Amino acid sequence: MLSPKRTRFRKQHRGRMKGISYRGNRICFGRYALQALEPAWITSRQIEAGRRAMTRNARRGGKIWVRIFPDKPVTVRPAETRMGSGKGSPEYWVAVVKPGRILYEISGVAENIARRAVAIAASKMPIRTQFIIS
Amino acid sequence: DVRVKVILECTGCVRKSVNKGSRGVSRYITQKNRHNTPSRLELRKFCPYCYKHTIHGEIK
Amino acid sequence: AHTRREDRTARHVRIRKKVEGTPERPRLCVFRSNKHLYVQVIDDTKMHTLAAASTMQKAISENIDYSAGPTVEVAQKIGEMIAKSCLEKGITKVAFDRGGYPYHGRVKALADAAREHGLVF
Amino acid sequence: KKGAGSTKNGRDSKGQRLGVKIYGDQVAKPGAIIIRQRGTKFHPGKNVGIGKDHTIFALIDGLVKFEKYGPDKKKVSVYPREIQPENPNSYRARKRENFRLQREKKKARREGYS
Amino acid sequence: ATMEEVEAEKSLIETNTKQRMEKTIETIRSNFNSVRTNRASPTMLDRIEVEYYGTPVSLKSIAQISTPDASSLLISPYDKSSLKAIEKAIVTSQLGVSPNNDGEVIRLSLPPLTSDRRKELAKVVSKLAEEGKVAVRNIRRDALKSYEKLEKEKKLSEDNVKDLSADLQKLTDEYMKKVESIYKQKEQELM
RNA sequence: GUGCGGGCCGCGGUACCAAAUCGAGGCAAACUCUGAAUACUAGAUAUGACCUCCAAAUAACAGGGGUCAAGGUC
RNA sequence: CAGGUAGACAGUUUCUAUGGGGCGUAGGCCUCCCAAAAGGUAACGGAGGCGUGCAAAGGUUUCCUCGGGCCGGACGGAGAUUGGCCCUCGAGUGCAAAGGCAGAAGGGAGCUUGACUGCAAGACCCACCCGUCGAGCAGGGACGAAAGUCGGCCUUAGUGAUCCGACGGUGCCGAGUGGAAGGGCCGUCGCUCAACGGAUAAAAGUUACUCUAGGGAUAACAGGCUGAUCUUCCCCAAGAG
RNA sequence: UUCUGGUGUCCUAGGCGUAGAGGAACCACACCAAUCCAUCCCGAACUUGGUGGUUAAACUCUACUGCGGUGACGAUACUGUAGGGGAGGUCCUGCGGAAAAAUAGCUCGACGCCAGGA
Ligand SMILES: [Mg+2]
Ligand SMILES: [Mg+2]
Ligand SMILES: [Mg+2]
Ligand SMILES: [Mg+2]
Ligand SMILES: [Mg+2]
Ligand SMILES: [Mg+2]
Ligand SMILES: [Mg+2]
Ligand SMILES: [Mg+2]
Ligand SMILES: [Mg+2]
Ligand SMILES: [Mg+2]
Ligand SMILES: [Mg+2]
Ligand SMILES: [Mg+2]
Ligand SMILES: [Mg+2]
Ligand SMILES: [Mg+2]
Ligand SMILES: [Mg+2]
Ligand SMILES: [Mg+2]
Ligand SMILES: [Mg+2]
Ligand SMILES: [Mg+2]
Ligand SMILES: [Mg+2]
Ligand SMILES: [Mg+2]
Ligand SMILES: [Zn+2]
Repeated sequence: MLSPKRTRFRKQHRGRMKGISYRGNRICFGRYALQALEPAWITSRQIEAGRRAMTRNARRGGKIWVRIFPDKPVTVRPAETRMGSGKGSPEYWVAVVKPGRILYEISGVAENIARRAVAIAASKMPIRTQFIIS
Repeated sequence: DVRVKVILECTGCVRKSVNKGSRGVSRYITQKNRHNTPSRLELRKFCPYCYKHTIHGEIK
Repeated sequence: AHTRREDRTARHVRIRKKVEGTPERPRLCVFRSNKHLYVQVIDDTKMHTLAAASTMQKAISENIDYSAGPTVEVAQKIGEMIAKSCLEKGITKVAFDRGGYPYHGRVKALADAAREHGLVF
Repeated sequence: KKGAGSTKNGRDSKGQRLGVKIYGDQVAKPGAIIIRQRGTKFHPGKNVGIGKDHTIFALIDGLVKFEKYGPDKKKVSVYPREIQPENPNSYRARKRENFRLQREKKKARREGYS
Repeated sequence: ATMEEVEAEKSLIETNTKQRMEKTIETIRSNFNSVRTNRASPTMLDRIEVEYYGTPVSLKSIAQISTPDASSLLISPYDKSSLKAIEKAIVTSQLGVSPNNDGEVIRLSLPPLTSDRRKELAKVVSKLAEEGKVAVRNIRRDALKSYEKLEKEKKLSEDNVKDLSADLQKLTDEYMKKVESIYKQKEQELM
């Protein structure tokens, strides 16, 4: 589970996932990538599964890069408590993802191995994605 | 009660003055610490009755 | 580190943010070099110099004669001629800018000699 | 059912009504307050004073002006204005006098009817 | 009773439990292994010592322990003079086995499982599980008192105690299932 | 990538250990080298409608007179 | 007559907010965010602080610049003290935060008490009561050669209305008159009245033996909304087999 | 009208760095002395009074775009307003307004007053 070992503040607002990323949608590292197409939240557990599913498949020298880090808390109140009485404590961490933001990068393998492994990790995500060439 | 408010009385004013100008005594009030200033606190301040600045000293 | 010329300019700006030349009380500033004195009288609102008195003037260069640098006696002459040059213009009040240098010394003699007659400062 | 738990928060001070009171190209009387601020976000310029709380106040009657006090700072000044009046031919002047005329003529018809 | 106080009072009391629960589950497992239900014995012969030139020394240092079969054991003594000393210690230890000799080595033969033994032995297995459950219930019994002691001292609320107490039972009940799980696998060993 | 100190095998050598910096690349209500649209404040400009008509009784929208409606402060 | 002394007896009090009430937590003031580019703006919303301190850490005049990194040098080492170089506001400003301040509002030195008296045009703020800035005038003064500056502190929390009382002063009144008692006036002091716009100088609990007036504005049962949770399926397939 | 020095205002803040120029005058440094004055020690600085050696350092002038500073048009994001999709997250259209960033490009200041010199 990726998360900061330190934060200036332990709690933040929900936010607002409007627009599309015009910055983190270039393939600098790696040859083939995974590009998103919908705005949604992405947790550390999801990235952990997508990494292992992508890494466990590409045995032969498959190098991986994760272009996303959560750096956002998510609070949940204690179970079966009434409203009010403050804000709940953080439980897990979330990554804000918009259409265009690249999820992963792959190198050192063929395109057939990429489409076969990239598709498996996309099955783990909560959104629709696409395969990119560069 | 380390800090305390101190009362300053004019040295030169007299009680029950029979003058025509003005009758009374000048008296200010200020802050003053005891440990940082164990001595008295005398200062040359204005006196409306004496028509000049005079040394106002601690009454107590 | 800082040199004499740099520290001099700093001492002149800290003074200038208080004194200000006006039509009613112009600004009298002094500049002493290693071999000459120099004086100006300025109305800062108009950015114009009304009067001046230098060591290089003919009416006084023939009179005084210094070998190394201008002495206290020289400053007494500069304060005298500038005063007569001010009263003819029709001004008496003035603000004294000491040019960043200390008041003690030749600067005092220039002010006193100029304050000795005519001017009010 | 289960319970709840209080917080260690809840404190906040009310708005102290800071900010600009008079803007540029607007009249300002002597002693009138232009800015109520904490620090010198704006410095004092010409024909203007400064207070204990860095409160900038005018000294004469004129219009406010904002300048830059160096590369990356700003100040305030109050220069005198002109004395140009309005012509009687303005849409505002003709309309203003129209009320005064109709108000008197309608009055004249009130007592002048019977 | 601020939230920072509830977390601290929860952290102090709870860690004393978990650190105490692990001690019980560790020692309870040792109580099962001491029953010695004739499965395999590389361990039984370890605690028996023997005399070798005026030195009490364990059997492990004097000879090797090899298990050619689950219901037997072979001892290969390097010294024939030390062979008889091994036979003395096993009998004086009163383990419940009749050692034999073939002139070179010592062979044990664990007896079979009888019906009378299985029932009397099964009573011991259940008895140890009872001693494990009461050990947990004493910890539930000790933890809830401390929450009540904080309540009487007006450092917690009635609302906080009912939440911690109800949440503390969930912790202990998890450790309870470890007691039956160790008991289930053991009851299979009786057959 | 460079690898400060050292751990590693070591009188000083080397794969592996991270105190800074470089390049590439991200995030932030309580970060900002920058920075809108609206809003706010003030000022300036401008024929609201109808009737009767100066003239012609076309046009132009052109004057005068009259009537009505409409905004705020204390 | 006075002192002490049994709820034996009497008359009464025993706050409110609250995603029902209670147990808890909180109650006033200051700073940032939420607050949506004027101002203002709620929640048991997120972060922290105040109930002071200084006789200089005030006023005035005047001279200076911190901090970091590298290098050199006995004890001395990463780091005391000292010299120099480089970047330049990254320090510091009694304390929380924001904003501001670099020849400075920061850091020293000399003299000093304006940490004044009597005022005050005109403004900001705004239910009310409060609160804030302030040119300028007289008086008598400090610093400075002078021009000029000073009506406490770089700014914003460090605080409490009224009634009553107390101390000092006073050219006021003085129950027939003269005095006096007493009172007024001016200057100031006295409440963690913190439940902080303070119901009294003075006040806690219990009721299942109970009662009245009301409320679906407000809980428990059920219905309904929601679907965290629960139940029942589907997608990917690392592996077991 | 120019050169030197002094002194300002405006300003896109006009500086760093590199390469040149300047000593007649002007500015500056260097050298010597010390009780008007000064050093929490020190004539370095500050102050008097002297010798004139030097443009070495500073400062002034001339050039540049290597850092630095400055910075678009256009397009897009965003947004007012009238509407329309999607379970929702959120998206689209018409009219009007319109960036930041980057790049091109600009930038080694502009204008006054006094004295002296030509
Ligand atoms: Mg606020
Ligand atoms: Mg009773
Ligand atoms: Mg009693
Ligand atoms: Mg009654
Ligand atoms: Mg209540
Ligand atoms: Mg707004
Ligand atoms: Mg606002
Ligand atoms: Mg609130
Ligand atoms: Mg700082
Ligand atoms: Mg200072
Ligand atoms: Mg009487
Ligand atoms: Mg008075
Ligand atoms: Mg209240
Ligand atoms: Mg009963
Ligand atoms: Mg009964
Ligand atoms: Mg209802
Ligand atoms: Mg129920
Ligand atoms: Mg219900
Ligand atoms: Mg454009
Ligand atoms: Mg730009
Ligand atoms: Zn007196």
